[PDB]
Amino acid sequence: RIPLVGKDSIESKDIGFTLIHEHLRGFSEAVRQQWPHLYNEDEEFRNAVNEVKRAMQFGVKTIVDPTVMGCGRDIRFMEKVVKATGINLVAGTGIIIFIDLPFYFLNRSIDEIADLFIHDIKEGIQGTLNKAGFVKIAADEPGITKDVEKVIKAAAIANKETKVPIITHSNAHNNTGLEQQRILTEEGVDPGKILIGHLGDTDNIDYIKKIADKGSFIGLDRYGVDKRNETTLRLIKDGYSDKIMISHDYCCTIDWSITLIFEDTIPFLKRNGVNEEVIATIFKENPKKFFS
Amino acid sequence: RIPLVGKDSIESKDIGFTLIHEHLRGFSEAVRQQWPHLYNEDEEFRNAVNEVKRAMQFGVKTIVDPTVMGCGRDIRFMEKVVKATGINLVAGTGIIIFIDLPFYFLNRSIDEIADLFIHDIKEGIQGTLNKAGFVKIAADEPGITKDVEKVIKAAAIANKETKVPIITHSNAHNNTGLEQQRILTEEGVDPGKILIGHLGDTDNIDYIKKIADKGSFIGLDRYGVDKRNETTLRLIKDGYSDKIMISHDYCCTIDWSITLIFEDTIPFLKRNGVNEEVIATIFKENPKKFFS
Ligand SMILES: [Co+2]
Ligand SMILES: [Co+2]
Ligand SMILES: [Fe+3]
Ligand SMILES: [Fe+3]
Repeated sequence: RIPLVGKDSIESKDIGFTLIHEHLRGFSEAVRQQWPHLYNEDEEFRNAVNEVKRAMQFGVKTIVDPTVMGCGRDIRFMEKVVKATGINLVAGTGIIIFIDLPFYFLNRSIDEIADLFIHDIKEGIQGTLNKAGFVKIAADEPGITKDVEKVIKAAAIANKETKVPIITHSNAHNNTGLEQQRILTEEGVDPGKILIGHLGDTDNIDYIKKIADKGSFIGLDRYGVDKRNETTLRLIKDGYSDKIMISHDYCCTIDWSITLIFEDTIPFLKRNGVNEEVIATIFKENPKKFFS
Repeated sequence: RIPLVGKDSIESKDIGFTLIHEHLRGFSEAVRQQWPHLYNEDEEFRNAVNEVKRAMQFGVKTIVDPTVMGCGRDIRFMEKVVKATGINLVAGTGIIIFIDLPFYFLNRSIDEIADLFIHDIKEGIQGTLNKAGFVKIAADEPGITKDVEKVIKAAAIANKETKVPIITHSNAHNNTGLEQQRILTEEGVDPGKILIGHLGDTDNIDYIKKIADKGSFIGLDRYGVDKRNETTLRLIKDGYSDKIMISHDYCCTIDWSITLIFEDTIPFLKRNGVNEEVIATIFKENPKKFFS
């Protein structure tokens, strides 16, 4: 019941070891359209294929790629990467903005925004039959602006209609993650269908625990570390493994490796007493629940 | 010495009757990339061809199209319109933003922004040999923000290196047009190489005259009218014809006709005592000077 790029859909129970937040490529759509001389698609493709192959060599079965509007989602690029690797790849829909929406959205309703996400979930992405399996939204240093709130409310409509989960970008040093969770739950989204991202950027463990205690997954998803690993280990030590999702990604708005989790983070956890049942919770059971 | 889409360049003295600010098409790059189902390129092409043909039937020889980053500039679409009509079309470079730049520009210098404009002027647009003949920039209700100022300063660098003129979008109800003119002239741009646009939206004639008196062209370029025609006529009556540029465009950020000037504005002017020497000043001599 999870759509996959270039493949038939799969049951959530079969997702296996999952990297929940990794971008194959990211760019600003208007800059790439206007100044293509700044970009090399062939290098981007080779890098993405190599990274996915490296992840598969460490046992990754599924990658969730939350590149959406604002970060250059390209479903045809994603399909080429799948053809070259055989990875299960989950694409999403959504909008990443920090202040205002593009000019297109002037005088358009929240429902019209939600209809875009629902189109991608139910019909397909960018004129293909590859469907979106989650909604991605953001807020950062400017906080919850008028347009940021519109996108959050549209994500809630899409989740209520289609049941796909919601992944967020937040700024770990303000309350944007807590606000995203509150607005979405007030609109009727199940808290366990939300992943509040980019929380590994803060050592304020009480803030992180507050979000998890309210029922949502917490994205310790900036790996690339000790303070992050310390915070991660402390959160694990304190019993929060069933809310933790771990990734590297580095933010797609930035126009390190996808296996640094295997070379740095997981070893560090293991040598500090984290057993293999916790690793399986974080990388298999938590994504299965999120997508269930 | 003016580059033309799909043609050899022309001397500025041969530009003839010119429409200084008309968009063949406009859209938000990220929305079109992400949701192509919202758009019909074949309808857009038919509309653009018909509009250009209608303009040519009224004697227009050259159209300046200030669609740039933020409004969906597409040099290959423009070339198809030229092939279908034979119009002289001047394309530009630049960036239209009201608050912040796309994520690409985080931690990038003004010089790097200017290098993009200079690339389009000296090398070509979007991988073609069609070159940009002017720079287009904007500011609106948020005023001169940090990123808006960066783009203005980059435009000044591009003009100083290449001598192409600068067209602006401004908000007629604040001082953004006056501020654009001041910042550009402080950076060494000749005032007569600047067109401050969207001033037809205000009846504050003293503000408009202040900009013209400082040496820049004033864009009475929102046609589509009486109050605009009244303001235009009053400005003509007061001796400002040699600073007036007239167009319709309607702003490209809006994702009426290009001949409404011939069906409404020019007739109205003529029947109110405006002779044919003024019409020639506004539509032939002023563009020739601007591009000289
Ligand atoms: Co992010
Ligand atoms: Co405008
Ligand atoms: Fe990300
Ligand atoms: Fe315009």
